Amino acid sequence: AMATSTTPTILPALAAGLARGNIRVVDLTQTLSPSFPTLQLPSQFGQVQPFKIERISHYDASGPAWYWNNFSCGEHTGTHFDAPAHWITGRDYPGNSVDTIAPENFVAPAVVIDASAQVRENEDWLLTVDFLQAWEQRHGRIPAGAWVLFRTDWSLRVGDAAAFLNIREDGAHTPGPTQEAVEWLIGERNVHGFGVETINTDAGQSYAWPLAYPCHTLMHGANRYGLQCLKNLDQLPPRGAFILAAPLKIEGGSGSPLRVLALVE
Amino acid sequence: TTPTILPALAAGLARGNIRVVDLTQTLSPSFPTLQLPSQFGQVQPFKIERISHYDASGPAWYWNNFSCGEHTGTHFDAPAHWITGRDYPGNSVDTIAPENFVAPAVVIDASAQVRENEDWLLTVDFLQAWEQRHGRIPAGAWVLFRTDWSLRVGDAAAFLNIREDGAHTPGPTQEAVEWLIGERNVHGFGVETINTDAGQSYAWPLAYPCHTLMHGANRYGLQCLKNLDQLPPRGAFILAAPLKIEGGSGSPLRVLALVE
Ligand SMILES: [Mn+2]
Ligand SMILES: [Mn+2]
Repeated sequence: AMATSTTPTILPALAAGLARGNIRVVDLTQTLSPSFPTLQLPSQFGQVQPFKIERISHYDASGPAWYWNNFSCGEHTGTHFDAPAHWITGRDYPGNSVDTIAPENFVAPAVVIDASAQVRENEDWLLTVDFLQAWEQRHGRIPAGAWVLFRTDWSLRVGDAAAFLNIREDGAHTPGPTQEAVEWLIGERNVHGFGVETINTDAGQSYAWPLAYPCHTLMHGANRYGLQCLKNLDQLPPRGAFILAAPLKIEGGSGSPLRVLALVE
Repeated sequence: TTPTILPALAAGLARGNIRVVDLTQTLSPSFPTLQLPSQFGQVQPFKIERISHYDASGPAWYWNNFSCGEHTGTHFDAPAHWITGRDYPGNSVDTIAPENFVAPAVVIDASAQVRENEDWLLTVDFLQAWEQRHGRIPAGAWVLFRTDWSLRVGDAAAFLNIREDGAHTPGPTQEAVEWLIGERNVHGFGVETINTDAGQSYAWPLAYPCHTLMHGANRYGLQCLKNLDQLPPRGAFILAAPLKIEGGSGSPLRVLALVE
């Protein structure tokens, strides 16, 4: 529902659409809580803090008319955003941290790739170029400047931290893209970024590939972005959704937790 | 079926017809921290520590840990934050209907007045005069109070502006708050200061009318905004989604504004 000029303004129409219910708002964010799975690296590396929250007052002696908390966590805690500075191949880009990235990049279209049935039968399942090209045969070309949201239904494991991280003696076993798929998405489709439901955009076992963690290496290496621990991807269409993903303005931040929202029309 | 608005929005952003404005202050240890009388619980200042920096602690990556409060820097005030809004359903940042995280805004410029009086008060007459000039304030819209107070951010003492008789920062009167809520049905109130209420309103017989009445009416607040000088009087669209902190009374957030 828009105006009657050849090239009108969109924001009035947008506001009215959201109010009417023509455009819905979907929450793709997990809840920040002390029970949320915390990533653990081998002991030789520095570790991220888990989410901790402590009450300051609760309408009581400490604060008779108000209630509020202090909290602590890591940049890469829960539903969060990966800036290019996070990886060594993206260290030297000008606007590569969450406080310097051009604000325009915090809003973008998205496509959703559903592989939940495949991951249900293989926790190490790999997203391939062949699979992506078959997707386009059904839903059309992946548009340049769009998020690629990898739906795996992995978010349903959030109640079980052991199941969510899914770690064995040889590391984490989680699904992810092949190097060729990452190269194709960047070079042939010029995507905005890569979004997952897991605690890693890369496949867990890709630490041992010739080029370790290809998604982190190549996406950040090409000044692109990442999203992690997304949920409710099953409520999104294959294409047409619009993502609101603005990270905290942390000085020199390599990433931050954020409230990821999807607009659906 | 066939969408019409969202493709136009994406296209407009890509072509440059629609601009994105960052209304957010940078989170850093040097940013002014809210301070209360010593008998009350205090909010933690923003601190940050490196985990690794492409070194032995993490050969190919860089990342930090950090700690702060829900009410640090540019942040979002939820109705559960105040005792009058504690009983509303969906009153915390994890339970508020997500539809409330996007809303239009009006921008009321009082920079000229505040520059001559640090304790300047937003009154009903000023708002009604504003409407005669820029139209009626629409229901469900943010009321963004421009004071250019954000320019004081480099000086913590000047930003908080506390003297022996409390803080001296601009804000609305009780009548103004009641009017905006009861007669216009606004979405919430947003300011460039660390307080949506006037600093001296702590001593008013009805202390902190904005916090008390706005949250008491299941409405919201934004603190420590900036770049309000780049927004039109009306027509701006605000993106303000708070962190999904479990039972959170608020959170820091990235506040954006779409302008065309
Ligand atoms: Mn991350
Ligand atoms: Mn606050």
